Amino acid sequence: PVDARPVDVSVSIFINKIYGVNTLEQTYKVDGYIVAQWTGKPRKTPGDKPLIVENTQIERWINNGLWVPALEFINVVGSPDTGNKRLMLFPDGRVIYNARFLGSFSNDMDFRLFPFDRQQFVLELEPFSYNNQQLRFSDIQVYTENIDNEEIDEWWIRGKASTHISDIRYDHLQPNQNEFSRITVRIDAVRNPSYYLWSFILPLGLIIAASWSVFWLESFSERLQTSFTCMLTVVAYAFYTSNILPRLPYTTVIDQMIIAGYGSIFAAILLIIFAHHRQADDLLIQRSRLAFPLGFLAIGSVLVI
Amino acid sequence: ARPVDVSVSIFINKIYGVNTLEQTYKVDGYIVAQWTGKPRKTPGDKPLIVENTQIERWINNGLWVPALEFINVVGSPDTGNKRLMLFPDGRVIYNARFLGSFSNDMDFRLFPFDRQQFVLELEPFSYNNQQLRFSDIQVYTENIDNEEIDEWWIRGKASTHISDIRYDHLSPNQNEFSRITVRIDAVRNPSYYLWSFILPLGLIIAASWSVFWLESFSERLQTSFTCMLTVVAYAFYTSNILPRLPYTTVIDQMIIAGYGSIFAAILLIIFAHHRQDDLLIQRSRLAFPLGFLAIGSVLVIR
Amino acid sequence: QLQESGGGLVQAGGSLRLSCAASGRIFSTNVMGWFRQAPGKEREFVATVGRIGGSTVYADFVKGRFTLSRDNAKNMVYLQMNSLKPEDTAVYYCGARIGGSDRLAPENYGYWGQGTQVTVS
Amino acid sequence: VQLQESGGGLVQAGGSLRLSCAASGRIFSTNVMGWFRQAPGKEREFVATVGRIGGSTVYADFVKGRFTLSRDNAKNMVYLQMNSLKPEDTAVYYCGARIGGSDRLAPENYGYWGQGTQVTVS
Amino acid sequence: QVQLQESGGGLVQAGGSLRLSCAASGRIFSTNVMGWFRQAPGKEREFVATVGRIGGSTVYADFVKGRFTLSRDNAKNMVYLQMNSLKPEDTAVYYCGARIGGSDRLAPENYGYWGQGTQVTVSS
Ligand code: NA
Repeated sequence: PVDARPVDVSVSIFINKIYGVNTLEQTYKVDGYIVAQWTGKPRKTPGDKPLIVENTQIERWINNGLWVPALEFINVVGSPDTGNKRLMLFPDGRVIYNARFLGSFSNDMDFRLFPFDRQQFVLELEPFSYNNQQLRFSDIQVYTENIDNEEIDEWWIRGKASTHISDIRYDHLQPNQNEFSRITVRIDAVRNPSYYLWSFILPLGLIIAASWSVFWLESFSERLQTSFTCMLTVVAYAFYTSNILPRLPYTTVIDQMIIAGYGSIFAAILLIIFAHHRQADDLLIQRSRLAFPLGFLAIGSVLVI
Repeated sequence: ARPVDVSVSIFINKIYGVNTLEQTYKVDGYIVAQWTGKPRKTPGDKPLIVENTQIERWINNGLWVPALEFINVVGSPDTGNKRLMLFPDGRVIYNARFLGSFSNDMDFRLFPFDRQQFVLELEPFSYNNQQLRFSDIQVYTENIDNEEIDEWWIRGKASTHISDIRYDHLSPNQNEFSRITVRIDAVRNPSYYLWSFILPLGLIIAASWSVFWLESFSERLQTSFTCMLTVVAYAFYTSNILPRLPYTTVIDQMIIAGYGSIFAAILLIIFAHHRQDDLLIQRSRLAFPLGFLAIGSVLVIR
Repeated sequence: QLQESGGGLVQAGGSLRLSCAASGRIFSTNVMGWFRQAPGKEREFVATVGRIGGSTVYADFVKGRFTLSRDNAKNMVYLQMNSLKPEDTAVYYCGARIGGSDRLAPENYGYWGQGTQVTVS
Repeated sequence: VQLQESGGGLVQAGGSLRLSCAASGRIFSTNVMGWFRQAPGKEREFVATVGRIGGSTVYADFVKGRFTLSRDNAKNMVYLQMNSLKPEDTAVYYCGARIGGSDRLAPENYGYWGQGTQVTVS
Repeated sequence: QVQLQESGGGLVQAGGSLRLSCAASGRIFSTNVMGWFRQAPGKEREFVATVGRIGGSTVYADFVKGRFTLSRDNAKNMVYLQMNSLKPEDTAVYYCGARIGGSDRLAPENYGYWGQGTQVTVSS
């Protein structure tokens, strides 16, 4: 008289916190609760009331034949740090599994537009051993943190949490037994560019702009020597930035500004020497005090395509 | 049936290891939980002590020992020694040593003069307040000899609260849980940051105003770059020591004001050299100092 | 600025619906909480929203008798108070959380309202 | 990058079709292509695309093992063998290319859509 | 900086009781650093009692055996040592010291600003 239909599992995910982004590894940490509910065969409980079984005691019930399927985080890195866990067994057959978890999760993250980047933090959940003929997800609900003021937070959550329930078919695996039910949660976020605009981009602009002042010096010697102090100032600034900003395998927006600075100061050095060593006149072409910042900003504009 | 009254005592040995970026901190302490069960027989009708691995054998045999969760603990806490004390009258005392990472909202915008509130939130993991309720909470903290050697200065005795958390996603009166909340108020020890960071920065920013006392447009403009370069050289000295934050602090704003002041002087110096030989505006040896302090006071309005 | 209303005199066992109008820079009603202060006693917490979605924090004396709700459209919160008893007589204030790390601490609230009196016989 | 769908047409309940999507332009591989559909009045919804790990494929919940995604990286094409059709499947089946992000199931992370192929089940 | 003055000791029969008091004055913001010591002629100055690291605890020498109690009055900057069930071996001059530094509440080395002391005599 068995029931061979798939077991419908309802899932709720409570996300406490997302943090600890690691840019090079493209990972992030998630702390929260996972709640899974399904209906089994009815049972007798003490006093015909719901029965609570915590932590180690859960293992005793699995040994007695209680079915408690393992649900794997597909995109977790290593074994997640599972805290308290609990089962609730109802007389009518309901079974609810609840667990606190902390894990590091991976996803495709693109930081090229840093510090103005947007990211999709994703949770992917799937049964470890049971295909969708035995265990299928029926619904997914996600509850996040109530935010007071976002100006203090590194990331700003734009929009409600998106969810999906799909099927994953594996070729490497009877017919119709190679398909697993998967839940996908997505939290869209946008970085807080404030800190990076005032402490990094703005001071770097004043530096590059300040380097354009070499054209206002009234001597070749003064123009060429001060340029070297400017160059030294961009290099000293590249260290300050690299020491704080995240490591990546590609350049960001700030990295390109720094390169633009190197190019500006190097270009000015070639112009200072050409003007002075092409003729014997020089001071008049050095009156490019306006032409240089425009050419930089001009190129600076076509870089934004 | 009435809920079990659980009395709680939390001893805090140490709070340290602040992670500014993650807004976390470590807490070493003991947690004591006492309630009254059914009477029982014990050896010599005296209290029975059960330690560590032996606890599991009583639970497997029916002894009720509810799991109390730290709501704001990051990851599983490091639990050391733990014991039960089972009295024949039914009383049960659970005692355990813990080291855990705990989180809460932390604002470092007034660094190095910031003030923080270290919190522990405790709640039963499975039993609602109709089944298990916290009847009282007491906190005991370290007796400080002298705080001059400490990173944080504790201010006031520990604050406590016992409230009820109502969850809307558990559907009668069975969706409220009892929560303990402990709060330790502390202020940052600013001595080091005052003398080795803020003070040298004021000297560097003030010394950049010396360019106005040079008697040559050549000297004034060239030396402005050595000053700009000094603020940069100081930037990675602060960046290498001050905490990593996703926002600017006080010191950071000073550093930015420094960049602007020096950059302003570059413009004024150039503006003076082509306006009319304007040694009168070059006598802005007081305007620049005054303008900076004015904008500086406004910066610290928070 | 905050303004309360909905107080008054009620018979032991009756109900009241306090209202708190919020005006100004307030992105969400989550920051708002209810307090009460009887003559001679200290201002004690009553209710505010919980950190995680779906949760609400209530003082231990509430015992399920009060219910905090919010109307983000009108930018407001309501305290539905039932089964009132003489012990609940006090001035009920509405506050706005201005930082800190303790939802239940009056010290972390500013912009208090004038308060609205609740009196139970 | 330009995509062109093909293979649509009319069929009765329980029939079969084989859709084809030809990619022309700068594409790193066919892994980035995914099938979507949009019936009149309904949103454009995900149908299928390759999985992150080799040998895996992501299918919408309504597929129920009926459709099968295949690819010819040489010819730079992906195929969708649709079997056991039903009236509910009538829609315009587009072909998108994942333009980034980590939600293969999200149309917002796709672009370079084609003109679409109409499929109708009676 | 500070100065310490003991008082409350005297002659008592074996089994009697005495209450010693120590008053501190100067640059001291807490009485937690104060500790009682005793030193009879013939032996070295040995530790008696002081406050524990965690609130609510107190450290006593092994020879106290629960007979002596250290109480506090942070408002009046005074500490008290209630000595009961006195034995003839408790005879000594009891000193009051303030902790200078280190990290050993039991070591007299870490204590300074000693006081004149109060003689405690116990006969049979
Ligand atoms: Na130089």
